Amino acid sequence: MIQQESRLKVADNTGAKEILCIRVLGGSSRRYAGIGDVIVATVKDAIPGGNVKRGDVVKAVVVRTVKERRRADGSYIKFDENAAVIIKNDNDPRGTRIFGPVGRELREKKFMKIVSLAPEVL
Amino acid sequence: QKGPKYTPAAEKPRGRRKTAIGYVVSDKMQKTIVVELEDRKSHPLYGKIIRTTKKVKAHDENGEAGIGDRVSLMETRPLSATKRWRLVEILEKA
Amino acid sequence: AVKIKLTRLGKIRNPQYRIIVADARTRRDGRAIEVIGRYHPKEEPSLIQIDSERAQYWLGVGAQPTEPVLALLKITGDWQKFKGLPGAEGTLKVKE
Amino acid sequence: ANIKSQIKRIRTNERRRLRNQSVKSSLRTAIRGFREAVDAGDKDKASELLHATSRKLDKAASKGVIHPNQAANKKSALALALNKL
RNA sequence: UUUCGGGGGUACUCGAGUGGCGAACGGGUGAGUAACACGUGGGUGAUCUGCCCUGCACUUUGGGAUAAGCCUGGGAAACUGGGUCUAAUACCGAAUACACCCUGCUGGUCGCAUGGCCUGGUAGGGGAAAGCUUUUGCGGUGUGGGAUGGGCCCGCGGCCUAUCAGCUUGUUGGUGGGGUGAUGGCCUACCAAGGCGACGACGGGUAGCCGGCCUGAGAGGGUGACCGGCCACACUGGGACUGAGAUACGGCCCAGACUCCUACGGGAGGCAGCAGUGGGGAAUAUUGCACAAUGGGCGCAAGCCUGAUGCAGCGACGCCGC
Ligand SMILES: [Mg+2]
Ligand SMILES: [Mg+2]
Ligand SMILES: [Mg+2]
Ligand SMILES: [Mg+2]
Ligand SMILES: [Mg+2]
Ligand SMILES: [Mg+2]
Ligand SMILES: [Mg+2]
Ligand SMILES: [Mg+2]
Ligand SMILES: [Mg+2]
Ligand SMILES: [Mg+2]
Ligand SMILES: [Mg+2]
Ligand SMILES: [Mg+2]
Ligand SMILES: [Mg+2]
Ligand SMILES: [Mg+2]
Ligand SMILES: [Mg+2]
Ligand SMILES: [Mg+2]
Ligand SMILES: [Mg+2]
Ligand SMILES: [Mg+2]
Ligand SMILES: [Mg+2]
Ligand SMILES: [Mg+2]
Ligand SMILES: [Mg+2]
Ligand SMILES: [Mg+2]
Ligand SMILES: [Mg+2]
Ligand SMILES: [Mg+2]
Ligand SMILES: [Mg+2]
Ligand SMILES: [Mg+2]
Ligand SMILES: [Mg+2]
Ligand SMILES: [Mg+2]
Ligand SMILES: [Mg+2]
Ligand SMILES: [Mg+2]
Ligand SMILES: [Mg+2]
Ligand SMILES: [Mg+2]
Ligand SMILES: [Mg+2]
Ligand SMILES: [Mg+2]
Ligand SMILES: [Mg+2]
Ligand SMILES: [Mg+2]
Ligand SMILES: [Mg+2]
Ligand SMILES: [Mg+2]
Ligand SMILES: [Mg+2]
Ligand SMILES: [Mg+2]
Ligand SMILES: [Mg+2]
Ligand SMILES: [Mg+2]
Ligand SMILES: [Mg+2]
Ligand SMILES: [Mg+2]
Ligand SMILES: [Mg+2]
Ligand SMILES: [Mg+2]
Ligand SMILES: [Mg+2]
Ligand SMILES: [Mg+2]
Ligand SMILES: [Mg+2]
Ligand SMILES: [Mg+2]
Ligand SMILES: [Mg+2]
Ligand SMILES: [Mg+2]
Ligand SMILES: [Mg+2]
Ligand SMILES: [Mg+2]
Ligand SMILES: [Mg+2]
Ligand SMILES: [Mg+2]
Ligand SMILES: [Mg+2]
Repeated sequence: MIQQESRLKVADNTGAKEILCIRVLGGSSRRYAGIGDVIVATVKDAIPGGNVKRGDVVKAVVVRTVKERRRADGSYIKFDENAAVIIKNDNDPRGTRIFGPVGRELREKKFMKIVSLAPEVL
Repeated sequence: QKGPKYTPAAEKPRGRRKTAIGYVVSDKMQKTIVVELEDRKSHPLYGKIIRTTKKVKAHDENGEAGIGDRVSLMETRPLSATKRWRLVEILEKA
Repeated sequence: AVKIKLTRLGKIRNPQYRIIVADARTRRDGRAIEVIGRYHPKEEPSLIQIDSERAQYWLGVGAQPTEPVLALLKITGDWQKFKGLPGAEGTLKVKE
Repeated sequence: ANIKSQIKRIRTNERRRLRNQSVKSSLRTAIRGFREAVDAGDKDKASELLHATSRKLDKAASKGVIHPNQAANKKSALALALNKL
């Protein structure tokens, strides 16, 4: 559940704190974004010594969503804040260390570095 | 080779704590007075004599000191912040 | 427990040692109460000098020397005078 | 914690901490009892409780957990408070 | 003894485990700090102090348990739990103390004021030990005497800047309580309103201080290489236990950033110690040998440890000789 003008947390150490969603990707009239969906987001504020400055247009993948998302066993996900991970063209993060947990859907979505490096997978 | 329980440390009398005389200028508290001391020194570089004064506040138990009097002072244990003195005696009253 | 120390001074290729009465736990070159003798073995005879009166006073009041200090002041004769078993013997060899 | 001696003294300090905390808490409870008694305003029971507190403080001070002069100062204050009240 | 798988005593010896001692010693750096932080000068009638030496009492008695070991579980790992069981200079009572530590009543000296000293006198209450070795013998509890070590308060001193004029509310002062080894807004409550301020307060920038070094006849100016006396810190910020003694560097706990291991269930770190590597730079050394001498720790000694220290290797960088 990430839409246009959606206001998100950053779970990276790239130097950015807060991002605004730009579009949700995946197809024509793409409407919602779920865990493991690559999107495009813009940086609203950042660490002064951060790698990325505010105003950049950067591709991102959402990892922490407030809305329930079911799994194959009926497992529904309610997190506490909408967060995304800054990603580059090579399907890799821009940061080196991650805040907070992650969902299993990233593993099936081939994103291996994030799921491996996260402190715990849930 | 036995005996009782006396193996002490060393003695020490009580000696000198620095004495001074100055003028009291403010008595608007009770039981405390501020005293200005007069000090004369030759300047280390110029050598010319310079007159400088400092204000030090002491302790009195009755508030018997009025404005514009001179008294003698002795050093003591700290009693509060920024006061470390007591009053000796009032020799003159104005 | 004040002990008789040997304080290091000077530079590298010649060690220095000062027979100083001071507290034990301090630094090797730490605070010095009184200087009574100096020790330096680099020279050929390695002449040794101790102030007998102050050394005797410190031994009486209770300064405990280390074994090398005890041996050196025995060479000087301070230990012999203090204990009184042989007497006071002077055998130290003077510079040529 | 990298030396065997260091970790051994860590364990020793832990067990000393437990023992001394127990002793200190016991003395604190005795002082609390005295304070409650003097707040209530008793005389005789306060007297025997003062004797017990003085005993326990003196043993603690001779055992080194608390300084003898501080124990004496506390106990003298106890006696003075009893005298005034 | 033996079947060479090993089975018994020995204390010469000893892995690991209890119990002490050291560990706050010795070495390092100058980020913060304009402060009793530094030097000098005294101080304590207001403190304490293990190991050292030395004049002077005693060291009676009873009880229980645990590590270790054995069995077992989790788990790659660190590490832990459950059950059985053992001794001590490990642990706790009780017997003396009458010379100490407290409270109430009565003298002389000193003044520097409470009051101190003359252990003043007085009535009541309270207070500790552990033994080993048979040999140059060391231990346990207390303080009339000395010394070291500390902690605290102060006269005085020492950068620039009003293009920094008001600052402060436990702030200031008194009383009563707690507090600490010691007095104290060190902390609390109640009373009053002021203290510090143009003989530069509060603000802003810089910086460890001093004996010293260079220059200058001197005054003065510059400066803090080495050594040495203190100060402050140990990746950043805090907090506390232990102990006669803590900013506790290689002690503890927590929060951060970085790094590392994993069998993904979780753990380990702090070279500004001696060497060495990466980066910055103009650039600054060798992953060297020893306790021979001396200081330091342990032990009755023998003896053990000590990048403290002695030495060696590199570099015309400097005072000096060839
Ligand atoms: Mg004695
Ligand atoms: Mg004595
Ligand atoms: Mg030292
Ligand atoms: Mg010779
Ligand atoms: Mg020896
Ligand atoms: Mg308790
Ligand atoms: Mg409590
Ligand atoms: Mg103690
Ligand atoms: Mg007291
Ligand atoms: Mg009182
Ligand atoms: Mg053994
Ligand atoms: Mg010790
Ligand atoms: Mg230590
Ligand atoms: Mg240390
Ligand atoms: Mg250095
Ligand atoms: Mg350095
Ligand atoms: Mg500094
Ligand atoms: Mg300042
Ligand atoms: Mg000690
Ligand atoms: Mg007994
Ligand atoms: Mg057992
Ligand atoms: Mg038995
Ligand atoms: Mg008993
Ligand atoms: Mg008895
Ligand atoms: Mg009696
Ligand atoms: Mg008598
Ligand atoms: Mg015993
Ligand atoms: Mg012994
Ligand atoms: Mg002074
Ligand atoms: Mg000064
Ligand atoms: Mg008070
Ligand atoms: Mg008082
Ligand atoms: Mg105070
Ligand atoms: Mg109060
Ligand atoms: Mg000078
Ligand atoms: Mg000149
Ligand atoms: Mg000049
Ligand atoms: Mg200077
Ligand atoms: Mg030095
Ligand atoms: Mg000093
Ligand atoms: Mg720190
Ligand atoms: Mg700090
Ligand atoms: Mg610390
Ligand atoms: Mg260290
Ligand atoms: Mg270290
Ligand atoms: Mg470090
Ligand atoms: Mg080093
Ligand atoms: Mg470089
Ligand atoms: Mg060079
Ligand atoms: Mg040695
Ligand atoms: Mg022998
Ligand atoms: Mg060894
Ligand atoms: Mg060795
Ligand atoms: Mg060398
Ligand atoms: Mg060159
Ligand atoms: Mg060359
Ligand atoms: Mg030459």
